[PDB]
Amino acid sequence: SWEIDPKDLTFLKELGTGQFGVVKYGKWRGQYDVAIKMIKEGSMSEDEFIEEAKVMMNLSHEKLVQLYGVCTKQRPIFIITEYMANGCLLNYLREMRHRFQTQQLLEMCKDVCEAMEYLESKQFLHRDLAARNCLVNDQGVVKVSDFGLSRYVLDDEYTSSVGSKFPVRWSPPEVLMYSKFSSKSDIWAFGVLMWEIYSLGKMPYERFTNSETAEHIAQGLRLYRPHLASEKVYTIMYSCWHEKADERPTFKILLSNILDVMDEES
Ligand SMILES: Cc1c(NC(=O)c2cc3c(s2)CCCC3)cccc1-c1cn(C)c(=O)c(Nc2ccc([C@@H]3C(=O)N(C)CCN3C)cc2)n1
Repeated sequence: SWEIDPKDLTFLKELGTGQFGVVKYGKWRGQYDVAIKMIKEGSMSEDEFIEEAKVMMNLSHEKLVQLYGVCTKQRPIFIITEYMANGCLLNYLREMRHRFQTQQLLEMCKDVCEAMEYLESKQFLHRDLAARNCLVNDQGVVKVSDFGLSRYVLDDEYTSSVGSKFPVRWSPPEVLMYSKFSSKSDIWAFGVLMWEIYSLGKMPYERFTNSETAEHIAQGLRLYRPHLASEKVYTIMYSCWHEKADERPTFKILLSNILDVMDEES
């Protein structure tokens, strides 16, 4: 059930490169748009991923990027997914021509929060939630991408907490200090993602290094209010950054808060 025949794929366009190498746009059976991860040799724990892919095929939500299947008979292996025409959310936010209204920004947060609440309901962590790992479709709907795949990355610079590619600026103190990953580390990251959205893709803690960020957030320093965020919106993102993990909200609570602010500020 999980296995796509790669001969059914027509490759049409380069979409760029990620942690596992090249990603392409194409058609499945000459008709249906797909994206194809071509998994670079040595980049992935492949056997483990493949066993997990069986489970990930059951995860389905309108705001999650849909896994269609995998090609695992030949190397490089392929991950086939839903295609998102407007690319990654970070680059989308950075294009100032969009001149987003604040209601549109809050809708982007809601899109992500819905996906994350779904994943929360299935006891499934993202582990690398950030604007760079969200995608945007042709209707401007934001969807969460590459949830769970951090587990199969073989690159020590990505995996190590002091590595060059580790998401230090999206991580809570307990992740950076003790590697305590939980629903609440995703909550922290989501707060940072809200900040990214309202900051139109600025780097979190843009004047600090990763090392300086780690020490500052351990001392209780936080990100502060983006110009485009109302006090009510800022309260929601800030609530994700409680020092004590158990005092952070759930995604269900965040979703209710976002919906309330939509009713109050629209
Ligand atoms: C998800 C993705 C990545 N990222 C990854 O593969 C990984 C991230 C992580 C991994 S692997 C493991 C650990 C966790 C983090 C890289 C390149 C393209 C796409 C990608 C995928 N899909 C499913 C798309 O629909 C898509 N769309 C897209 C991309 C670019 C453009 C377009 C373009 O063609 N170029 C060349 C530049 C930007 N632009 C907007 C348009 C659509 N991109």
